[PDB]
Amino acid sequence: AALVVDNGSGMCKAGFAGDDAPRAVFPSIVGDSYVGDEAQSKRGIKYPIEHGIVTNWDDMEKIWHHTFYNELRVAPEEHPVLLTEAPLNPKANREKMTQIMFETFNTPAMYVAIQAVLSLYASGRTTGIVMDSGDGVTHTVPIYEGYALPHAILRLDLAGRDLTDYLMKILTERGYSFTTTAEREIVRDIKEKLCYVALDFEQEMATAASSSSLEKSYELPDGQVITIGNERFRCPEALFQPSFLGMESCGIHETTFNSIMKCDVDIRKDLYANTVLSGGTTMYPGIADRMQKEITALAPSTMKIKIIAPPERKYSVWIGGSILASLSTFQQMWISKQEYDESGPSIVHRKCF
Amino acid sequence: AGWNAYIDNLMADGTCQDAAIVGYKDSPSVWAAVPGKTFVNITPAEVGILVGKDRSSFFVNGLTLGGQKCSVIRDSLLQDGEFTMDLRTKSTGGAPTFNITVTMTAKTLVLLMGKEGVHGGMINKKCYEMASHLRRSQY
Ligand SMILES: Nc1ncnc2c1ncn2[C@@H]1O[C@H](COP(=O)(O)OP(=O)(O)OP(=O)(O)O)[C@@H](O)[C@H]1O
Ligand SMILES: [Ca+2]
Ligand SMILES: [Ca+2]
Repeated sequence: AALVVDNGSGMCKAGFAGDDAPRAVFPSIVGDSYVGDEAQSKRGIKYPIEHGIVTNWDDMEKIWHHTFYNELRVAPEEHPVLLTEAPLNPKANREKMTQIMFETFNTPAMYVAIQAVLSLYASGRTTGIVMDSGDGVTHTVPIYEGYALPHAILRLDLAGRDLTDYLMKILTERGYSFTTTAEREIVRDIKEKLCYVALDFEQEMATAASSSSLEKSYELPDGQVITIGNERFRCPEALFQPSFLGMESCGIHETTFNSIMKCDVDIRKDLYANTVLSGGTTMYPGIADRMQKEITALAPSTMKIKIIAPPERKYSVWIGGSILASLSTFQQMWISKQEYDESGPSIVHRKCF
Repeated sequence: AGWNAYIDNLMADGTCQDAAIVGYKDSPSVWAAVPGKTFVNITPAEVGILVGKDRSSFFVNGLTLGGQKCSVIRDSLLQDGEFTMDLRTKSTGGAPTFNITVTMTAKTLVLLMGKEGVHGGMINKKCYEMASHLRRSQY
């Protein structure tokens, strides 16, 4: 039955609903056409989505095309599709997505769900606030019974890529070199295997020297080895201290809090007892403990604070929408060709929120 | 008769539980409403809050229709081409809560409350249709 499609600043995930996991996870990139994984596997010879917003429709179109014909190899006009979007996605954009679905792909029914909302749902809640860091953008999204509260949503323009960038900046500041992106898959994988999150950054840095375990070694392809020290924790710390990256903004912990502060008083406790982390960039060991402590400091001393980080939290969004689009309740929720013939692209504004 | 045709039309499909048309101008008055339910009690106090300049304080303070406590989910009430405010009610303890949309015409608010588990999306759509019907009856 229903298709689920998670479109990301860097990674796309597609599958059928009722499935436990996707059935196509691929880069959100085009370059005969050159899409997805055939792009970063025959590299030498564009990122359509940027900070969660689509910037290029011809491309975006072609990814979807790829998703249906080459990836999920299925018929779009047979399937009600659930597409996901970023919190605060501009309006002309939710429209064009609707247009392109029913008219180009002639879909029978479709929905647009704020990514964060799926993740909160993936964990069996309907009230909570969700921190979702991917690759291009980080959002904090307070939620009340399945509805995002856009006025209290915050957007932090640093995620995964900014952190791969930062690791490659310091590692090069030491001597080593990378400027080809074939040699960046690399730094990415380093960031991923070895980086973690200090419970206390200054104390971590000041006691770093009595190392024992801090130190690690990574063999690059060209036989060469690199020694890695306080970088393991210093690069992900830019999430809490974005000054490390040159930017003047708040960290994820003060942002979450700032989002909680723009919400209705009568659910604030409920949001503090239900803060949910999701996205690839929240995968760091320690991040939960760290968020826990950071906000226990920001909150009244009596506020009960639970940070929740589900082990499948990198796929929380797609898992979330497979659960949702597979309930019966979901068809009294979807948008049909007829409703689309009656009212045009505008109907997203009314029906998806 | 008159304004009640609209209320009764909205109540017709199974999906909603209160509804009401309230002329917002001069002194706010209920033009029609579902008998002996919440919206019939809407006060000039709480309509002024739906129509006034400040569009943030209600997000933190909450608000009331009748005397019923409501969270503002999505406010575009005074915005051209949108005209809607979505909301959901608040219960103390265990009681269920329901979604609400209000849609503003030239002289009118259109207020619809869903039943339990009815998607704020359907509620938004309906309440917007009817109010479009009103809005090109020049009301
Ligand atoms: N084990 C890991 N440790 C640290 N970072 C990781 C790990 N695994 C993946 N990541 C990072 O998370 C990011 C993946 O982003 P995600 O899967 O959340 O979707 P997305 O494409 O980022 O959507 P968006 O960024 O627009 O929300 C990548 O930058 C990746 O490097
Ligand atoms: Ca994402
Ligand atoms: Ca209150």
